[PDB]
Amino acid sequence: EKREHEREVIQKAIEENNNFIKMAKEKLAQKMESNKENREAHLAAMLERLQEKDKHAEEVRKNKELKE
Amino acid sequence: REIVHIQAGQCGNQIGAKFWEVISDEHGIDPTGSYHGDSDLQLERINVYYNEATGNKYVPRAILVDLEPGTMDSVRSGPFGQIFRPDNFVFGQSGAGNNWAKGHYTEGAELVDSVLDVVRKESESCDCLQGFQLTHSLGGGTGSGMGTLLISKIREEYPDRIMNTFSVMPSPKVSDTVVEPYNATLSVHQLVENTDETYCIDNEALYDICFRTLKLTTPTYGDLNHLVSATMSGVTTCLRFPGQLNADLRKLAVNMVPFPRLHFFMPGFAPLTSRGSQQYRALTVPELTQQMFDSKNMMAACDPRHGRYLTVAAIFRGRMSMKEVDEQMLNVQNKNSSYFVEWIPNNVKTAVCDIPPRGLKMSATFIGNSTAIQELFKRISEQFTAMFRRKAFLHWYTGEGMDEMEFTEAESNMNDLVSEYQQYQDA
Ligand SMILES: Nc1nc2c(ncn2[C@@H]2O[C@H](COP(=O)(O)OP(=O)(O)O)[C@@H](O)[C@H]2O)c(=O)[nH]1
Ligand SMILES: COc1ccc2c(c1)NC(=O)CN2c1nc(Cl)nc2ccc(F)cc12
Ligand SMILES: [Mg+2]
Repeated sequence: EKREHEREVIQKAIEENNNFIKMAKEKLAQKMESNKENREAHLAAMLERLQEKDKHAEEVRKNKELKE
Repeated sequence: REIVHIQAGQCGNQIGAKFWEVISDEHGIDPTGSYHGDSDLQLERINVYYNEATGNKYVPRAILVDLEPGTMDSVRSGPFGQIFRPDNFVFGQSGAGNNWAKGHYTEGAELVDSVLDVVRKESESCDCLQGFQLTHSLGGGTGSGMGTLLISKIREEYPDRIMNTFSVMPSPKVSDTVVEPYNATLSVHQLVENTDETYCIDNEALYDICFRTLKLTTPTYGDLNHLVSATMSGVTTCLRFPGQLNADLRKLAVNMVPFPRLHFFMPGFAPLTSRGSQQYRALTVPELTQQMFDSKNMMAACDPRHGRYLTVAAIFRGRMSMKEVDEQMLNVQNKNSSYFVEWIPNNVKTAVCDIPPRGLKMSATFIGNSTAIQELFKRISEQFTAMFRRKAFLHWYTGEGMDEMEFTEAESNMNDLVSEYQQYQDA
């Protein structure tokens, strides 16, 4: 019985050293992925409105051509 | 009847090494393994502790074990370091970091089989193997955690040989780290189950004896270990030398241990001496006898007047009258007969050996199975729960697999042990 216990304790220290490398590795990848989407989503929002600005400069120039 | 010696970790190897120096000098064996002595009394029982090598050299039957290469290299560099059979240096490299769990479950597990292999080679050489004696401390990690793991495994391979330890108790007065009470409670649980005989070498008592009685203002481990080698030579006298007794570990265990778990002995020594300085008046047999029973000479910080002596062995070394020994020993009993149990008749036994230890002309070594040793196990139980009630420092151990439960069991077994010693103090 005592040796059964002795190997269960070393199996736990391994189990937990491992679960800890695991959850770190995963916590990282989750963060790095949510960060690319967020930063991109933000850069996309900036462009979508910088370009909606270009569409309004078409509409404005096409109005002065409805002057002549 | 061969004995197999094992010393494990920082403390077990440092005192382990002094023991072999000390007794190598008493048996006239030198640092090369060559005998250069006067009396035949020195070689008649040399085989109990030494193996006889070709060229008629003597090699200690000693297995040296550490999770760290540090101390063990210092042994090999020490004065008698060359005497030790080099194959018997078994050691890892990671260390055990004063952590019982690393000694017992992770780091020690890796290394234990290689130790068990050198133990096996030595046992097989043996003609009639009495058993084993281990030197370790209970307060670090190697000697404490791995040490008891070895003791568990030896008892599985050799279930019917005697297991004897010299266990150094930790003390805030001489402490490396704050987890020593944790490490020692875990070990004491092991020791109650798996040894026949353990000598409780308290570092508290070694410290006070160094400070109060030897007047050493700032005692080193070398000062403590001088006391430890004196006691160790003492208690092993009647195993290494010829006398009327001619004892062995088993007879020792039969007569000293009335109840299997109460096998924790208080050693004591007289005269207390400090290294180097030799005083020149020999003692008188009455002096040895009063001093050796003196609490100031006990190597376990317990007051013998707070318990009862279950059994007692006393060993006298030097040229002296066995009449006066008989008389002086019969007199301390019948003067303080209250402190010996009535229900083990004639529980004090005495032996004499002609050869005194080096430096002294006459000496008395005391081995007491007193119920006052509970005071030691209470002291440590208090320091244990002082932290454990807040689960302090526990992570060092839960990190290596251990459960809180394992601590509750060890704590609980020790409080049981103290209750058991308390039962017989009233009987
Ligand atoms: N009497 C004595 N005690 C020691 C000595 N070395 C260490 N200790 C005690 O042992 C405890 C430390 O355990 P230690 O054996 O050094 O750790 P280990 O190397 O992992 O076994 C401390 O509480 C010290 O008081 C020594 O040389 N003499
Ligand atoms: C209390 O009753 C006994 C106590 C001890 C013993 C004993 C009976 N009888 C035995 O045969 C072994 N023996 C001893 N063993 C060892 Cl190793 N050292 C000793 C040193 C001094 C001494 F007085 C006895 C022993
Ligand atoms: Mg240390």
